[PDB]
Amino acid sequence: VQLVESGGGLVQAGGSLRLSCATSGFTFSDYAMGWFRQAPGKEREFVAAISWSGHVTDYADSVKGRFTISRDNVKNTVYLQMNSLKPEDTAVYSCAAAKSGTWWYQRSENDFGSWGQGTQVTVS
Amino acid sequence: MAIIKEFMRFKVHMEGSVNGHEFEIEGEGEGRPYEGTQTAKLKVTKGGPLPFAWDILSPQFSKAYVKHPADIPDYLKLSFPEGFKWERVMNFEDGGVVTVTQDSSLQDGEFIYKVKLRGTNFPSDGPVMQKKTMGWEASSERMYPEDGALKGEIKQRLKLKDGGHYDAEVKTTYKAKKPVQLPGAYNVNIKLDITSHNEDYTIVEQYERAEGRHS
Repeated sequence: VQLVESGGGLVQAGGSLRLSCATSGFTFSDYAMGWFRQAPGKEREFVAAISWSGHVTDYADSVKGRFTISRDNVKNTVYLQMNSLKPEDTAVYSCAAAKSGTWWYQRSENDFGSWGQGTQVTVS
Repeated sequence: MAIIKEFMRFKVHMEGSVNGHEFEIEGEGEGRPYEGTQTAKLKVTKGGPLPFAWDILSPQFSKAYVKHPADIPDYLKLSFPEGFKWERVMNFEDGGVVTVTQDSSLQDGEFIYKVKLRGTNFPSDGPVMQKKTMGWEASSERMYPEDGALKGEIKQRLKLKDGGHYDAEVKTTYKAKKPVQLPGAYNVNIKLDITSHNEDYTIVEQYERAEGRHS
């Protein structure tokens, strides 16, 4: 019910950021979590997702190898480590919890709910 | 304790994909949960014959059937009738990766297993896609509590028909759907064998024996 993203900022291409999302209001460790991003004028697109245990991860092709999604099921937090940042990574990044408690490689925006306000990532 | 009888049956459904080849498997099984022994019969209902080694699938068809000392809480037996869920990643030495998600419930007196599996990045000429495996060697799963769940780690070895071996690092997380006592760190010795199979492995019978001990 409550997701708060943080860690955004402005960096030159090739640098790194680490987005985090603090969660509250639900058993975090029972739900898969997803990071989406929305560029100016475009619609949200899938970035990454992680199952409840953290063992099953999924990435959009454009970020695979550069980004790493992870989670802490004690602190109830999601993370997106972003390395080798490129200008086209510039966007507002939002975290979401899967609606269904049975995620399996579902990338659609409609498979996720309770969106945070997002955090701005700008890459030059 | 009274809900898991000394003899229990189970049914299992698996939907999966390995290197793009999709398949479904339906199976029945039975065993003695408190003796830590079980058998299963599995049938490839879709996508058969499988173009990959059956072995990577066999460890995905049942931790309710683990013999536990009286002083080690049988966390996964206690989770019933609600049951538990588990997720697993196997990272093979040649880059292959298997991911598994599973739900275990109790219905009409039998265990119900729902499994989804994905295999990827298996070399085309590797032992998995070329069916060069001879089953698993006995394993010891290091179990320990963490994140409010029961985690397990194993270094597993597949026998190769050329006399060699194929290694994999396996990590699993099991979590009861209701509050139940978690154990301390311990080990589970596991032996898994294919006891019978037809020519093209569209019907396969498995046996597993599992026993918990201290460390």
